[PDB]
Amino acid sequence: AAAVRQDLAQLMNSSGSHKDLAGKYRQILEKAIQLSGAEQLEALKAFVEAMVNENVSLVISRQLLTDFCTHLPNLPDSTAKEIYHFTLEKIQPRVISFEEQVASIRQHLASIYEKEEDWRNAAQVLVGIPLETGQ
Amino acid sequence: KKRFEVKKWNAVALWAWDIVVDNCAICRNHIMDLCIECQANQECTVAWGVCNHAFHFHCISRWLKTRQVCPLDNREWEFQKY
Amino acid sequence: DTVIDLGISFQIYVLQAGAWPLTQAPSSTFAIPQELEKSVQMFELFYSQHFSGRKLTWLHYLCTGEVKMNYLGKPYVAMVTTYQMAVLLAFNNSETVSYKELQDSTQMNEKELTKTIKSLLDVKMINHDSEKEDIDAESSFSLNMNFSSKRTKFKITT
Ligand SMILES: [Zn+2]
Ligand SMILES: [Zn+2]
Ligand SMILES: [Zn+2]
Repeated sequence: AAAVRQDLAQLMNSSGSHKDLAGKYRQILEKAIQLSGAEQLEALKAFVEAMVNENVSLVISRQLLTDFCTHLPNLPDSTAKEIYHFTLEKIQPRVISFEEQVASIRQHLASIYEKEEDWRNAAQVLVGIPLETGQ
Repeated sequence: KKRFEVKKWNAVALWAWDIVVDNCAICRNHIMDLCIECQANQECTVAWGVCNHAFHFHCISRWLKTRQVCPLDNREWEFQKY
Repeated sequence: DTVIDLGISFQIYVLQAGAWPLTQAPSSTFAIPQELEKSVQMFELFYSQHFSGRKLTWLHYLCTGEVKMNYLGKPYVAMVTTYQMAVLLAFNNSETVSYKELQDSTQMNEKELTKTIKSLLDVKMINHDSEKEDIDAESSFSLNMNFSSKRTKFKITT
């Protein structure tokens, strides 16, 4: 009965001072990815919005961020492009912290753009990776 | 707001040109090319100055036999790095 | 046009890469602390808007800063390098941390991390209960707040 909203609110409102038992129900949550169509897209947008948030410490957000990035190519490309763009825009405020993440995301997005015979978009996406002006 | 906050941060950073050298000003070819002279008729390398301008070694050799100044900044040329 | 609150009193020394002997010779992968990321982003934007065609390489081993303790008995303010500040910031989760947590948070190299740990032990900021601080898997460091400072500056520089 819409308990997902209550769980999400409790999780972000949680202090999480322990952090030692988070692994169990984060691995449980990891396999809970397939939510059919638009529900999956909304859930992934909410997840990345909650993990982009400033209050989350930069010790576990990066690891699950790369794990979600590697889980992303399993999705169909049509929605994969949209979620890649959305997470690129959401990580845009904090790029210097997430450099591996943006690099991998842009590489995957450029690949899927190239497989669509769209060279301009793929080249522009690959350009956005900071290779000299990067930390 | 936190338990152990940060007040001040004295940062130190180094700035550098995004593209230092990409073409010899004399031959107009790329600095990794054959200086246009070795290209038409043949080791080609870079020769920097005290201004760090990085022309082709052969191109700056040909330029120096007529003019004593750097092509770009028009100052007295002194060799540095090779 | 939009209000910018860095949360940090920011002062920087931007130096020529070619002129200065300093360089990013070490392969340190030091992860930036999250509190002062806004400062570096704002200054990178300012430098891009001001000087075109340049890039910035922050020397994370030469920048220092002040961390203030005010609710732990008001023990004045400490001044430490960013390497010595990332570990203190990671100590915010709890009084005792492991080497794995520091490795995952600061993302520093083994040599730099061990140097920071040794310098902290010289300060006696953190300590080990036993003599197991050697190369192992536990590395159970802990706080030593009972050994409060005597001066206020506590300006370590060597
Ligand atoms: Zn030339
Ligand atoms: Zn030549
Ligand atoms: Zn010159």
